[PDB]
Amino acid sequence: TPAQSKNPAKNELYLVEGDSAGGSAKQGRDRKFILPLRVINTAKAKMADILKNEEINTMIYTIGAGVGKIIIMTDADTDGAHIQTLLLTFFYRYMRPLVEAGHVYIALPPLYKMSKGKGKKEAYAWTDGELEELKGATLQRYKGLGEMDQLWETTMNPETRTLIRVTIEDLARAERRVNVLMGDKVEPRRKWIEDN
Amino acid sequence: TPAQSKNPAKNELYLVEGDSAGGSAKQGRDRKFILPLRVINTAKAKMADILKNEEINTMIYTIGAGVGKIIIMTDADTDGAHIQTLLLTFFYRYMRPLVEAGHVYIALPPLYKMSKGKGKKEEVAYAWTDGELEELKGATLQRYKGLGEMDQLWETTMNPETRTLIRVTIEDLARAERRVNVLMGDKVEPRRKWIEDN
Amino acid sequence: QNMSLEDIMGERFGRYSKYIIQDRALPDIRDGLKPVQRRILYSMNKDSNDKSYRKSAKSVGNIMGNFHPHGDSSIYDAMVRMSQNWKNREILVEMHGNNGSMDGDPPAAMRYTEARLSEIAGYLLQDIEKKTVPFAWNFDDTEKEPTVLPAAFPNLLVNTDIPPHNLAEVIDAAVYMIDHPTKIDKLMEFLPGPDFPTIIQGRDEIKKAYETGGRVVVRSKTEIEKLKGGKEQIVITEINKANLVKKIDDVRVNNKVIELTELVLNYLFKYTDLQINYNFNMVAIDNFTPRQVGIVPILSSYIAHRREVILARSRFDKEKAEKRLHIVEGLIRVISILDEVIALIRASENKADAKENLKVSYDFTEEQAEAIVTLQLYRLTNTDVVVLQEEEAELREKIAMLAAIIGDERTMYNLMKKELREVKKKFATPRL
Amino acid sequence: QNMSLEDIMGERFGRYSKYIIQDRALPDIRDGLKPVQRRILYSMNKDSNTFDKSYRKSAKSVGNIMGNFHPHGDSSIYDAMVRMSQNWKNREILVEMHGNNGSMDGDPPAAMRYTEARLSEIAGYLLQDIEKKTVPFAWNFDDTEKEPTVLPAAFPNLLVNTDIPPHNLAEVIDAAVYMIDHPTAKIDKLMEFLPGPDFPTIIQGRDEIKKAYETGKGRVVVRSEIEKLKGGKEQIVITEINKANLVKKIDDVRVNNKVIELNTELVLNYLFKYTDLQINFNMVAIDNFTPRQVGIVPILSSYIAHRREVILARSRFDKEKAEKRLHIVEGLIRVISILDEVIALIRASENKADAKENLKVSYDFTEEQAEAIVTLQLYRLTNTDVVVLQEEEAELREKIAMLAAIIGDERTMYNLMKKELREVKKKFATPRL
DNA sequence: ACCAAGGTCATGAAT
DNA sequence: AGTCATTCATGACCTTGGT
DNA sequence: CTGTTTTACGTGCAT
DNA sequence: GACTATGCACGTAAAACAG
Ligand SMILES: N[C@@H]1CCN(c2c(F)cc3c(=O)c(C(=O)O)cn(C4CC4)c3c2Cl)C1
Ligand SMILES: N[C@@H]1CCN(c2c(F)cc3c(=O)c(C(=O)O)cn(C4CC4)c3c2Cl)C1
Repeated sequence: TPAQSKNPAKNELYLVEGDSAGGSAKQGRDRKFILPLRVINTAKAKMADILKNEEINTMIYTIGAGVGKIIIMTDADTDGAHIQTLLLTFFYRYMRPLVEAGHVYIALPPLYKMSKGKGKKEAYAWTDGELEELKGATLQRYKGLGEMDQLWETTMNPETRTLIRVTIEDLARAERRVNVLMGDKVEPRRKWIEDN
Repeated sequence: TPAQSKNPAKNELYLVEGDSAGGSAKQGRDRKFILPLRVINTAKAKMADILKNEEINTMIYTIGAGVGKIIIMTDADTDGAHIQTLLLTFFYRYMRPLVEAGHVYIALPPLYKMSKGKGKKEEVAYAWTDGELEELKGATLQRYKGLGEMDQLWETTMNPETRTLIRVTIEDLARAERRVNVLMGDKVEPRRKWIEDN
Repeated sequence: QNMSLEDIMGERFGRYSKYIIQDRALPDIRDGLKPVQRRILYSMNKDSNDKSYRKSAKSVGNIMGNFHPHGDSSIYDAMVRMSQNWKNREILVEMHGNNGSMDGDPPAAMRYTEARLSEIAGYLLQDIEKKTVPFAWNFDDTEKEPTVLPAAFPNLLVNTDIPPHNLAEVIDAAVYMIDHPTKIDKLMEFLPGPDFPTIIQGRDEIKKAYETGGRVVVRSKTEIEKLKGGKEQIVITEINKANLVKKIDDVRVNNKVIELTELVLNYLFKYTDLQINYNFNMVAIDNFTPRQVGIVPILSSYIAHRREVILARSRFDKEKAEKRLHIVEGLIRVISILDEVIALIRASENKADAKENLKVSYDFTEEQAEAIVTLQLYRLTNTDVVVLQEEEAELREKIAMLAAIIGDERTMYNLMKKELREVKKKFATPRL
Repeated sequence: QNMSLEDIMGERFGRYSKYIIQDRALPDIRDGLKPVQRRILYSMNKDSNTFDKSYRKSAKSVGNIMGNFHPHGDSSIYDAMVRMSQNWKNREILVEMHGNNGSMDGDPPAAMRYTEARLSEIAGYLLQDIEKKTVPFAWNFDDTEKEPTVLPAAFPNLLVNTDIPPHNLAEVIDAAVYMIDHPTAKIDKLMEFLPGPDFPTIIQGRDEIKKAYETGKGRVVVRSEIEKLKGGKEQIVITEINKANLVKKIDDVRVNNKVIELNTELVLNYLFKYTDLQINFNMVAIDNFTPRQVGIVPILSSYIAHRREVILARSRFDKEKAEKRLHIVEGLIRVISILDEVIALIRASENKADAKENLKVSYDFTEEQAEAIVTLQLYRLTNTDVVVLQEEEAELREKIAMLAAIIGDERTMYNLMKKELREVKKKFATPRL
């Protein structure tokens, strides 16, 4: 199901959202020296439960390691978060070094884009402050890891906008990431949302 | 996958088009004293091929008989034809008596329907939107899209086939000749050729 | 380069914040709708859907591409729901064939279904017409969107879980609350409890629940009769007839306890889930944030928040009247000098030079001059000689009337009563 | 009751007729489009989605195609649509999408949830004159809107896209010209402009194409370089077929070794005709509102005559609209003369209706004459039109003569159609291949 | 085979 | 055109838990 | 192990 | 949001046919 490979030199194994993205990546692989993801909340069930998950297990299949540059592309979809959230938790509570090393991290998709001239052809990563640098012409807005050849504007350059994870985590953070994601016991979560 | 049953008294086993219809029938069974169909061209492959078809096979499962009132509802879709065509051919080249008896035949869906008065109900219906349609401005007309849309469903359902068709009636021989000129698919040359009355 | 790095103490806090604030698209205490609703009810409106049945793919499509980023069958799937009269009180959209069985009945894709907006349904969208509710931009920034329809029908307590009721109890109360703002004991008199489309035990319980924001009980519509030949026959006609139809037959497979003692039915009814139910955990979003409410808060926030809705109705409409009466009051006065102006405009030069040049003859305004300069040669019939005259006091009366609704705290309510009473008829839910 | 019965000698004849007449929704010799196309290209139009404007989603565009002009189900509709996105399947893509069109390889495109697209420039061509009563137009199925029965099409999409082999707008117009000014034309001289069909993705069978062009059927051939790899070895690899089964067919050859930067070049000759690495033209569609087989000369044939009725309609209306304009003008001018009397006449006249009638006097003006006068709107009582309108009488009158000329002149007519078709050969101007 | 902590299943709206 | 898996709470309803 | 008829595989637009 | 089968033709590139 992945998108082939080559040499274990710099590793490189990107995870995309939904067969559409992972399709747009696989055919657009302007940078594969891919694997669709349709992800359980690690800390949410039995370890046996978790191995029974095609999603978890798949990720364990590709690249061996086992419980003893792997980048993840989401979108912008607040829905696109929750899918960053689990991945990272599923790379934490399991495959600790993977991140602890920091070889495997999380991608920064694009946002607003400008384009003018009908038939005369002619991007940005924060449609907030960064957007102001860019009437007469025309603007845009990014819907998701959908839409986007282009695709390898985030693709071709070695992660022109990539994010390195876990950097100096440390302890007492495990405390928090099992306050939020995991899904403690209700009371904690309703409660972390006193800064929202 | 069928829609249950009861007593073998009057048989009764309707075949609808697509899980939507067969759904609209099954829940609307204002008349089940059902089975979705997603049908090969019988005379088109090996008899072994044919038994390998979930479609053919299913039909053979429900109601035993084997190669040794089962009504079929289509639509109006010219596409809805081709799906009458095979069924009948698949009830012919196999299960000859089934039709030859004539217990199992083919249904006549509705066409145009009139309805007026916003919130005052008052509807109608008709089976030929040609001549029959003229018997029906001020109000509003309609047109039937398929065995889709249609409670109502049992306007063709509840009454014992208020518009049903009895098949095969005095077929006879030399007709097998023709039904293996058209449907089966013959060898190209025959089919291009039956379409000299079209 | 390799861009920066960041804590997963960092990344998994800020991400999951985004996703939690998107847990604030829950049913507003006011509209009583969850956005992927509000959007769907308004896409239907905008498009004008009285009129004939519209397909789906088109109506969804349009919902799912001018007002809702997400994918399609989140959009429509939901839609359908609003078709199911055995899930809501007043279905906010009427489809036809095949909505869905009380039993496991997969409804048909957008390929087949066809539906359109419902009468009751209007209620809630019955005054977006003017600058009623407060209104924002699209996501594509293409059209603009309402942030919670203004809603006549208190869909919130008539449909975080909120138990069905009946427009009838709901308006009847709603009235009481108005003229008597400040006990839940007297207020339960109008709504003894929540109505389900498909008898409830737990009086004491509902009673406390209405302020507490609890657990009730639910019993099935099955009676008793005597079958032929001298035997028993006791059978049945927001639960699910799917797992109930089988739970009986399951009881019968083991015989460990239906026209086949009556104490046995009492034991089966509380075991086979044949009369389980229910829960009432009233909870939604108020003040643009998540809170739990009760029977009194709901009517509460809705009465005040509807109050701002009726007042806006005044704000504009009055605005539109004033604007009208000043064009009139203008247009009349014209008649006097109809002959001079019809001569003034001829000589004036270009169009622009003409309205200016209407400095003389009168002290008329731009908006004044406009209509005069666009008065279109037909209407040089002075039919308006006496008529317009009548207008000055016509549009002027409505001008006083609406402005009255703005100053009068007591008269305001009387409007909201007349109206709510009105739906209780037009719509008028039967009891249950 | 049990209603009537009927022969399966009876029922299976009349049913399968219906279904066979629905086998007559095949690509018209003219528009060069199959209905579930024509519908899709016009739904896009009606909705204003030209190359110009911004990308429209899908579900909405399909939705709208699939519910005001196409009964059938959704992904028949769009699925098709996509196709028109694939520039490696057509010559001039009639719709430009973005963001997973489809790989040369097994690449499932994404549902209507994701894709977004809009009409293409070239694409306009074919819809570039529905504007007026160009092509002949019918009702909806729902009888809601109305539909075109085959777009009028500048670009001969039929021979540039029952199977019909791609070509190039350039060969196709170049010929198309020849045919006009020289109707009766051998296929030998006409192949001079189109040596054969162009595929977006070199063909062998000269003799064969040559006969195929009149025969309406036949078989041609299709061919897919060499270099020396470092260290002294061989390196000969590749960059309307399918790169899906070709990419594997090589590797399959290599698994059995029974015959690629990897020692004779004759081996590649043997693999190229075995592995399908370098593996027809059966021209056939619908003419006169019925199914026939055509050739290279019939196609241009029916399209030249059937385009000819297209250019003549363009005249029919536009001229019609001019006349209508010049008579309102010719009216409105004449008004100026008695502007003072009429501006007095209309005042006293009573109701609006009584006013236009009452314009029996002062002039012998007509209803349509009277109308505009009575709706002339008080701004325009600026007599700016004093001299101007005067100029109009000969302006709109010139266009009136011009268009009527296109209607009488058989030779001048063609010259229009040449100028235009030449025009697309530029604007569009397909490179050779 | 007792009664108890654990494990499941269903439900809209999103992927 | 129905198939298939899960988040995200929150319950009442069915699994093992031990001897 | 040869050459033969028979068999399956693919492709757009529909269910 | 990608799985899964079929008609409809027309190619021809792969199984099975005999001793
Ligand atoms: N395994 C199964 C056999 C039945 N089936 C179906 C089915 F049942 C329904 C549809 C369908 O409604 C549809 C559309 O109009 O929206 C398009 N397609 C095709 C483009 C995919 C359908 C298919 Cl393949 C395949
Ligand atoms: N592991 C699982 C199997 C099920 N599933 C999917 C999936 F992949 C995508 C969608 C989907 O896009 C969608 C929509 O809004 O259009 C709606 N639904 C649900 C209403 C049916 C989806 C489902 Cl269930 C994948």
